[PDB]
Amino acid sequence: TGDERFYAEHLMPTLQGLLDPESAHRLAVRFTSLGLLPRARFQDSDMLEVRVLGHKFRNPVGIAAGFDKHGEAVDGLYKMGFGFVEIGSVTPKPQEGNPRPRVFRLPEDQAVINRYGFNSHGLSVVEHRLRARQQKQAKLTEDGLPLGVNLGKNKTSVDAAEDYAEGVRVLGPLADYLVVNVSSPNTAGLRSLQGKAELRRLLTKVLQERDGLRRVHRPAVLVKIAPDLTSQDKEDIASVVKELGIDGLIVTNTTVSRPAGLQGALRSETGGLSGKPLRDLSTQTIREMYALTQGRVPIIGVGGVSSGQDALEKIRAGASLVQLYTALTFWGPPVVGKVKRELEALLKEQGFGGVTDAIGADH
Ligand SMILES: N#Cc1c(Oc2ccc(F)c(NC(=O)Cc3cccc(C(F)(F)F)c3)c2)ccc2nc(NC(=O)C3CC3)sc12
Ligand SMILES: Cc1cc2nc3c(=O)[nH]c(=O)nc-3n(C[C@H](O)[C@H](O)[C@H](O)COP(=O)(O)O)c2cc1C
Ligand SMILES: O=C(O)c1cc(=O)[nH]c(=O)[nH]1
Repeated sequence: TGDERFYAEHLMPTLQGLLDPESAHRLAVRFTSLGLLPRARFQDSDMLEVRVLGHKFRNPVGIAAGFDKHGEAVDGLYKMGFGFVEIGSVTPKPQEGNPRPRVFRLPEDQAVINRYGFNSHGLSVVEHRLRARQQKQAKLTEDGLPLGVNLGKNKTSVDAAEDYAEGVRVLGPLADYLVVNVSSPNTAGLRSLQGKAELRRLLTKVLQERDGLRRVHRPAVLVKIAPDLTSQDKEDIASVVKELGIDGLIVTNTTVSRPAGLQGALRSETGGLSGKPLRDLSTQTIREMYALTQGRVPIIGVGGVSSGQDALEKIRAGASLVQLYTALTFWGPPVVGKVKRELEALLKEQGFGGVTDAIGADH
């Protein structure tokens, strides 16, 4: 907590204090690619290991899509101590994304509103960049560090499906799992791909392009869903997942809600709210979706995580894996070691074989 406290109290406040929220994120990425980051002196205890989507996850804590959108800072993230990395979302053709401002700090509610709108260097590039490190990722994967690739759609793309397929084509080989981003609040009518008829059509075309690749190339296909769903929405996504045999789910993306009693002086700003106020929704949606999948669909639980307890709660409500992002903004890179550390604790304390032995215990 010594190094953790110092980042939380000083190094980060003075940074996020110094720069606008975006420039801060841009620097964090670049510093991570350059390797200007501290060495996490935490060897993962055999406990935290998890197997799912047919892979070995040394630890269940991973980075969420949106930090390394273009896949520049892959190694840095692993050294940070993440058990698995998820880059993206990536778009077929490269695009500016919405204009700045587009990242806002809510210091007071330990949260963040973002409306990036899928800024991406495009598949054509990110390919070259993953192809370049093709071989080290291989070793990293079979050593227990898998790489996920989050797929998106261009602003002015009429059929998202043709967009994604093109994603599964280009980056599916170099991926150990693909996320179908269907949950971004910051792109035109994207959330309408969570609809039964439009979701089934989408994932059928994605899997058609997927099940059209060399077996060794074949990545796990997952779907990222928003925390803001009707009682109906959830059920239909559950159905269409199982119905199609989708390898797993991510739960959740950012919320367009603004939970009553946000102190953030920027809470009115348009976009997806990450961090603390999302924690509850995310877990309630990870739970509800487990019951609906009958626990038979691997859920990666993301949203609000910044502690060992935070993570556990997701794991216990169906989370086969966990992810965090917004935390970093406030806790710095040391938050990764911190969650893992405080997890081992609240596992042993409640008497659990490892992590697998707590996956959906709340059920
Ligand atoms: N993680 C993180 C993170 C962050 O910290 C980083 C990130 C990568 C690094 F490599 C280091 N390295 C060091 O600290 C070590 C060091 C090296 C050289 C000099 C010094 C010193 F200056 F101390 F001398 C110290 C620190 C900073 C801003 C930031 N913004 C975020 N997200 C958002 O803004 C919103 C989008 C959500 S995450 C984030
Ligand atoms: C600035 C920012 C950019 C993001 N970009 C993406 C993205 O491109 N694709 C995606 O699937 N999720 C994106 N997310 C959502 C995160 O991956 C995650 O689902 C969400 O932030 C909740 O996790 P957290 O509260 O631990 O950050 C982004 C979040 C933030 C704050
Ligand atoms: O690109 C964005 O703005 C974005 C994408 C996504 O999936 N989630 C999010 O919160 N923002």
